[PDB]
Amino acid sequence: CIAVTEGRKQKENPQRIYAHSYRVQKMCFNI
Amino acid sequence: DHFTMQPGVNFYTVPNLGPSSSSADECYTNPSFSIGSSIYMFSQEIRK
Amino acid sequence: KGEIKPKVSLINTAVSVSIPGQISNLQTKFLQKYVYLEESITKQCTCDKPDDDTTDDDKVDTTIKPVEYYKPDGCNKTNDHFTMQPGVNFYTVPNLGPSSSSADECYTNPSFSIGSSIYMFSQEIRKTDCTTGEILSIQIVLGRIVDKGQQGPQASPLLVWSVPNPKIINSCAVAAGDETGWVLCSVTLTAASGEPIPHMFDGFWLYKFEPDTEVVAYRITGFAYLLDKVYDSVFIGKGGGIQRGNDLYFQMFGLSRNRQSIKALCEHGSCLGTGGGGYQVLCDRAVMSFGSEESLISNAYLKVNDVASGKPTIISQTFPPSDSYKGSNGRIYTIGERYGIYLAPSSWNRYLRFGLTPDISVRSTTWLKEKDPIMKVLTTCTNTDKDMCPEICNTRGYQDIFPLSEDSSFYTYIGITPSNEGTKSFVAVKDDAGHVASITILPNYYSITSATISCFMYKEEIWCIAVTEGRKQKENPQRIYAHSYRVQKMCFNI
Amino acid sequence: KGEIKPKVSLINTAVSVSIPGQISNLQTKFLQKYVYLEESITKQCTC
Ligand SMILES: *[C@@H]1O[C@H](CO)[C@@H](O)[C@H](O)[C@H]1NC(C)=O
Ligand code: NA
Ligand code: NA
Ligand code: NA
Repeated sequence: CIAVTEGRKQKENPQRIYAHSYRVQKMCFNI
Repeated sequence: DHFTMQPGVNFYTVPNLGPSSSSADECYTNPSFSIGSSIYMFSQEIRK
Repeated sequence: KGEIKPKVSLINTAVSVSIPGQISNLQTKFLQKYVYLEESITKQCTCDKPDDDTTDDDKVDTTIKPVEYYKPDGCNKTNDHFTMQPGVNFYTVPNLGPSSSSADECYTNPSFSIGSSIYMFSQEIRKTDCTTGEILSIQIVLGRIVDKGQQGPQASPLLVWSVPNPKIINSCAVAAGDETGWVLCSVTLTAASGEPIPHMFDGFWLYKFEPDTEVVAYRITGFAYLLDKVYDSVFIGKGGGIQRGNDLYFQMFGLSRNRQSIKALCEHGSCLGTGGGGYQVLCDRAVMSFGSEESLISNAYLKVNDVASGKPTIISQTFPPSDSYKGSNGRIYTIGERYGIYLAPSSWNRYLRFGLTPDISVRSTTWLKEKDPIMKVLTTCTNTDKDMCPEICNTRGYQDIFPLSEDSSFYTYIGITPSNEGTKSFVAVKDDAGHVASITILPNYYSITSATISCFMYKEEIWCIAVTEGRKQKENPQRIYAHSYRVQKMCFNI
Repeated sequence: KGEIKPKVSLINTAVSVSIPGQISNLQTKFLQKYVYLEESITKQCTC
């Protein structure tokens, strides 16, 4: 999955747009 | 059995999705992002 | 302007950075699989990344990372000596910055800095003579260190820029942080005719460079800076500077006016000769400029505050004459959680001047007791190396060191020795016990006059790149060259 | 002639020289490793 966000890296920086990627994993727990 | 899906541990970066600028009086706002079969569309507004 | 240029920049970035990284990753995986196959073959036949998490996830390129000092683990239990020694080879690092074949032009005063994954480079082009020649241009390069198919690391320039109004600039330097480069330049007072008044002070200029963006210029003058002493002229140390947090740190030197008593630092070993207190008088006069006690040449820490806000300000701290010799070019280093300063030799002491401070303060700086790098070129001084006799002389040269340990007990440097024709140069590593491991370098080249070293982590080892200035042949004009070497650890047992 | 031309020259150098050398070095290393693998197979799984 890819996520697009707004934000500022530093407190006094102007707003910008960033993008990051992550993986969703199947799991099978046993209780 | 409990079938579950969980988020992965790393949050990688995707550099250069769209062009940016170093000006300090411009704000990039209101992105619109969509992914198709093989292509992606991205939209942004610059406001002063 | 709208279509061709951004796409050309994208093509340059993709062919110079991305594809080499992809191929290097493929090769690394191939070798790993081969090793695994060999191990399985030997074993069977008869007769996921939490450490990389929050570490390399935010990095665009993972070729290099900041240095991580070697540890004596394993070496310790048997009586043993743990030592670091230089690699045998000194590979070229071609096209670090653009060059020219003009014979009237000299490339001088290089400034080199390495960030997290980017590098910043600066050079001056002066007509005719290197020292007192008109500044034709000042060129800045921002790039990345990448792994091509060659043995050593390589450099890929990403942005080349020319400083506006080069004539009115006294001197300046560069610093590198993650995805960011900074250039601090000092200007002089120009008035009346357009020709600048040499060796004056009129403020600073600060330039910020980021990848695939436009350079940002800030003017620091008037009430935006507060130096602790009245400086007639201000120069920025060619070594460079560093960024910590929202603040930058540089070294400066220049003419400063004072009215107090002067007792210049006088450390030397059994000079004898005349003596009788005349050495103290010579030491006091050396730091003076043109004899008058009013004006001295002073060294100073320089601090730039709130760079992210958009209104940077500058403060400074001046070294007293009792704790220093005459001002010269310097460099600021971050070692571990503490910082260091290297001061080049100008005047009679020609030993190495390195100091360690935890908070970048004048009153909390302690100097190393090591003499290993001794400048023997570009000096008019006549005192012997064994004992440094106070004398009035000028030395113009730059050879810095890179600490390889938290307390700077290990370090690497480059030594240059004058000869009948040109100079002879070697690269050396200095350990705790007092031993030097040396390898001669650049045999073909005629002469080398300076060297600056910066080290990093590359392929699970410490690699260093040295930027020197010199002449390949006797009649060629002076140019600047970059080469790479590795530092390898050893556990010798006696 | 201030920006575009040097970048074009750099791209030409990158595509004509560096990348072919990297790919050739990869192939050379791969062939050497295959030779070593065959030698070790013959030496060890001979039985
Ligand atoms: C300790 O050093 C001595 C010589 O100084 C050497 O002969 C001896 O082998 C060393 N100890 C070991 C077990 O390495
Ligand atoms: Na394999
Ligand atoms: Na193989
Ligand atoms: Na193979």
